[PDB]
Amino acid sequence: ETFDPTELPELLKLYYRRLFPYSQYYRWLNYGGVIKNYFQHREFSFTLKDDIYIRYQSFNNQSDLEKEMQKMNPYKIDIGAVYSHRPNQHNTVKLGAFQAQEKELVFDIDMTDYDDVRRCCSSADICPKCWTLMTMAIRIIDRALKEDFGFKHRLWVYSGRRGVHCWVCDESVRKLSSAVRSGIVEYLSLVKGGQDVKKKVHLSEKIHPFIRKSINIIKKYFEEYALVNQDILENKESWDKILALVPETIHDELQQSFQKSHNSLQRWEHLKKVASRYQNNIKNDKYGPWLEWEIMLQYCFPRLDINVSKGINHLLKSPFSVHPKTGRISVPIDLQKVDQFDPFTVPTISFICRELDAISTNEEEKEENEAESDVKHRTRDYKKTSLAPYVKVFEHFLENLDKSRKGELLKKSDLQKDF
Amino acid sequence: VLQFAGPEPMTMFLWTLCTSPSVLRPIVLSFELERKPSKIVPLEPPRLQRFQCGELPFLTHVNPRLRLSCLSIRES
Amino acid sequence: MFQKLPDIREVLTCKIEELGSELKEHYKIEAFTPLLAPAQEPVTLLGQIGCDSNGKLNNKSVILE
Amino acid sequence: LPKPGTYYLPWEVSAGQVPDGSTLRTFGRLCLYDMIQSRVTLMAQHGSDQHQVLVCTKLVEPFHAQVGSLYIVLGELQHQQDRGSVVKARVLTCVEGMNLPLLEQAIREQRLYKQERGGSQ
Amino acid sequence: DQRNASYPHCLQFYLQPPSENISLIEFENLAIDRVKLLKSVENLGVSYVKGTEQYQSKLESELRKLKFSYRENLEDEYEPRRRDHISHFILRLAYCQSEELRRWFIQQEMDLLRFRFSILPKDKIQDFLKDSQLQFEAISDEEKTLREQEIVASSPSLSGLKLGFESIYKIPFADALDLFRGRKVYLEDGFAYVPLKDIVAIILNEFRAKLSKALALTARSLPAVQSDERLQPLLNHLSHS
Amino acid sequence: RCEEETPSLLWGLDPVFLAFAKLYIRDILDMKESRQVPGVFLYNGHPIKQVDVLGTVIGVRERDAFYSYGVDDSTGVINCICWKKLNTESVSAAPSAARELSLTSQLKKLQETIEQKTKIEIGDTIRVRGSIRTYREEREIHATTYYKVDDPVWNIQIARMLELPTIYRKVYDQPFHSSAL
Repeated sequence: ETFDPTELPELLKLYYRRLFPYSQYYRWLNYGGVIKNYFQHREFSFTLKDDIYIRYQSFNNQSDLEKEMQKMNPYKIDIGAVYSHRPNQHNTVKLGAFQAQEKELVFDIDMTDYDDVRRCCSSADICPKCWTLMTMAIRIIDRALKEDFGFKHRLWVYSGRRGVHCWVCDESVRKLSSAVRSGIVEYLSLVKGGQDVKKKVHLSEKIHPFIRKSINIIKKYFEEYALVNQDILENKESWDKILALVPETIHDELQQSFQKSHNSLQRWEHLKKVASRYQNNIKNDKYGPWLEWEIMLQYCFPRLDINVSKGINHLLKSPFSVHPKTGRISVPIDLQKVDQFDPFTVPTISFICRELDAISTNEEEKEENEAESDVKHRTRDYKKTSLAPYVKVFEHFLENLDKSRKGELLKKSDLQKDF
Repeated sequence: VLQFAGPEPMTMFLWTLCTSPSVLRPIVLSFELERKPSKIVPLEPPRLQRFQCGELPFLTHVNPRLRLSCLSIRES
Repeated sequence: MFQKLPDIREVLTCKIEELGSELKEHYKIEAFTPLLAPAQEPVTLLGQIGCDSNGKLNNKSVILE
Repeated sequence: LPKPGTYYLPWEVSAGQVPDGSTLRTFGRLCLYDMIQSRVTLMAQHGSDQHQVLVCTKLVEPFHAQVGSLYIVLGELQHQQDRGSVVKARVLTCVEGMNLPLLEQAIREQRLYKQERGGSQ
Repeated sequence: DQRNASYPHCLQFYLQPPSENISLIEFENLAIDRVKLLKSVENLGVSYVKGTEQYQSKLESELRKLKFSYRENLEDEYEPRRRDHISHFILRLAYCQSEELRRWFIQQEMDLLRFRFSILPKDKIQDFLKDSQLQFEAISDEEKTLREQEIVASSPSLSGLKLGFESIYKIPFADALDLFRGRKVYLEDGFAYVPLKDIVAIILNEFRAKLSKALALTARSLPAVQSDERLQPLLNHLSHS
Repeated sequence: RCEEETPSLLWGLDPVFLAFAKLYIRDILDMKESRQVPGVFLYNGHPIKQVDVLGTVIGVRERDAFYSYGVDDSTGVINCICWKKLNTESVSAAPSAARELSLTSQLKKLQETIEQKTKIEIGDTIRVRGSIRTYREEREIHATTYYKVDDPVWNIQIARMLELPTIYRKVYDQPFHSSAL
């Protein structure tokens, strides 16, 4: 169905009144109350109707937050860092004593960093062929953050249109300074260079284990995504632009081989054979012995933004928001079934509102004479709609966080040797 | 002679002094009523003016002002 | 050849306080009323005898500090 | 806008007669300044007994601390698990030579007038 | 033997503050000498490339001229070490106003400590590490052979199966930032495995930077009490000389 | 019975109308606005038009045209807008005679004294005089004159706190004016 933006306010009001998961939100944003005044210092920033931007917002408890969202009905919601004072009273403190302290490490990935590599879509469009890029990016980043670094709790959130966010919400991660975050981002980058540079990957003779494992992960998806669907060797211009990253001494040979070749698979095999033959004649040459791996890295590796993670007072879109243009929901992504995740199947606000209307109509004859509180009504409303599995995933992540907190408390008690 | 209200470096200095917070200060005043007790002439009826607070002028009955005379002025 | 007023003030205060505490402990007194606190009942005060003028002490110009 | 800072005598704050989160303004004499943790301890002598007030000064540094001088602290009271109660100072001004009995008399007069005015409702 | 106990090593972490009484003239001279040494170190670092021979020779000449402690002699090194200690503390007091000054001071101090560490003998390195509060952990030979290929592939200044006759250290990933930044160390489940030379150099530099930053932040709360009529012209002149 | 307000024609007869009333900040926030004329409030029948407050600054906010302050009087917190006076057409100094040069130097000294007197930060003590206004469902004082009180011993605030109840009892808690007896 085609979304009509003129119907947005009513669906937004109904969604913020009945379906938004305030309880799970407050459970996540409080972290068990181990530290006094943690949620009271979290900074929000809403965008009202007709492009009104207000930041430095904070709330006292769950009920106040519910009332504020119900009254204002914001189009966008963002989460900031924890400060040393209540953000809404930031002028009652001597200047220089109001600084950000803690914020969960975040990541950002977007389509707009692949417009020069992909050809299936145009500009800012997505098709089931190009989502394999985000699948590979998710797998690479998750494996790196789980094995190389050792970050336990991770949340992957569909941005709504074209991207996926990563909320790393461990205990020691939140206290990291900006320098360590910049170091991490620099450690997790290979595609480096400006627009004017054609070859953006340079691999040395010695291969780092991280790069080797990323390459091993890429190889399982490269064939079907590139040669079959993308068809990056179909026309003259395709292999012409591919030829910009190969040694200059084999341009004519590769062109003749590609003219002899018929399909993309044959051209790829010919390129592999040519590179293997040339690797035996490499003697102090600019081009490394890994042309094929360099091409794969340039055409498949994810590109992160350093500005989003370097700052400690940055803002990002919160989970369970509403995209003002398409009208989807920033639904959490399950890692165990990342292959089956279909972006076009994400429920829209209009569809879930229609489902809520049908549920109410059924309840007019199925659930009658019940004087339940509004909390239970909203719980049933979001349980019976299409949003149930996503809140289930959120609950599983919250359970993991609670188990980690309980284990840390038990370890602290063991250290104190008091029970 | 300066008439700030009512029907040159020296002038500028006096004008600046007469409006600065160095003059408009709390004081302790020992005053004497200007109209001597012997004098007798009660003939004043209330007037009518047009104070305007909220961009909405209104009319009120106002009493004549109190006239005093100074005898001593001290700070505080 | 180096003196500062807070040091002298501290020395004088320490001397007065120590001597007053010893006297109170010996004489079994309950409490010392502050100098500036007015009351209608007899009170016990502690202080140092001084003169308000630069001249010699007399029975009409004694101030308790 | 922050909550107003009502007056409270030190022997009322130290006796736990103030609920959590209330904004209070008290007074006392400085004794210590632990620069490592930014903590200040004040006592006020009532009769023959000494009561203590702890003030966390993380929002007023840098600071010039004089030992033995009266201070007035305005902030919010917070109850802690082991450190008892600590006042998070917002404004900490130095006053020396204040006539304390006059201040207490004024405080009691203000409280009495407030009670009298509230007695008609 | 208070003399050698106070200053046993040329290298220091500047933990103990001085406790003796000195005249004003020596105070001013020490401050000026150390600020000149810092500026000379910065200029030498910018002009040349760190390392080489001319750079280190000029740095040694500059250190010798300003009667400071750079070498290791068994006789009469109390005075240079004492001057270095007192001058560094005075400069720390004078350089704790703004972020830019703190960053510049930390940079220069790190460079000077790196040079002084680079000119030290091996057993002296071990003794200096023991003297300070740092304690390191060395992995066993079984672990070393269990992860040889990954360490050699990372190549932290190791080429051609040079893992033998080396001790691999295990450190948290938040302390190896210099090597961790540009893929020069092998990371596994939150720990970094570093050979001896890189671990001592980089980890000592990073720990010194963190400690100096924390202590300068602590000393920032002090000058609110520096209302002394003396030392005020000196501090003002040195702030924006 | 709903107490009918005093007629708008007899308001000027009250002496309190033209005088800067000393009131608690809690009272300032609690008085009921008069229906006859907005901007003029009532307290026990007294038509109050201007106020006078003294307190501790707890927050400073600055815009392009006005300042903002929060005055705390140990009873409540209210805002105090302080407008910015435009310094257009500044007086040009000239190398006149010696007496005129001394006059210009004294004028510069007075200007510096005024600028020092009007400088306010967090934690100081401020005295604000002006008229009450309502803006976006918020009650605030549009200051006419204001300056920083130099109070190093806490005598002025003690005197104010001791004096306010007496003035309340003897003036404000009284029935009304005398309009044709």
